[PDB]
Amino acid sequence: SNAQEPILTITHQGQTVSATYQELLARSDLTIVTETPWTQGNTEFKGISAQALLAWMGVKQADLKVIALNKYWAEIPYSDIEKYNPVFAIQNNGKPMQIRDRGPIWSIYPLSSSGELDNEILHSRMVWQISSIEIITP
Ligand SMILES: Nc1nc2ncc([C@H](O)[C@H](O)CO)nc2c(=O)[nH]1
Repeated sequence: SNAQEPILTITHQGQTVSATYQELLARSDLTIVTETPWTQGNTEFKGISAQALLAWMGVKQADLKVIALNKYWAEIPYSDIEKYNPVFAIQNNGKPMQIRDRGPIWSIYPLSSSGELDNEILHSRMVWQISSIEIITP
């Protein structure tokens, strides 16, 4: 693959848009440094924040339905977007993520800085190998 191949589809109001790594990196507004239940120590995760992705799509309040390559899925509620602003990470310590290393996109919450490292609800919303995001409006 390469930085210009599509890796994500976003659906909003019955319309689908595709995005490449190159595109997502150009819109990457947030780095989260955090521990996770599946990694050692602190990791730096850079990508497009949930708030930034909604702004791009022309929405302020919405939930996100996130689906992974392996079919796992989880909905990120607006309340989490407001309170935690999780990042759709495309880099792990500054480099792209191979599918075999939870890539190409992984939703990451600021567990360390929010004191939520043991919060299983937030863990369940940290979806690796993301392939699609659907914006769910009220
Ligand atoms: N793609 C993908 N992402 C995941 N993210 C988090 C967790 C955690 O185990 C959750 O706590 C499970 O609900 N599981 C998964 C998973 O299986 N698949």
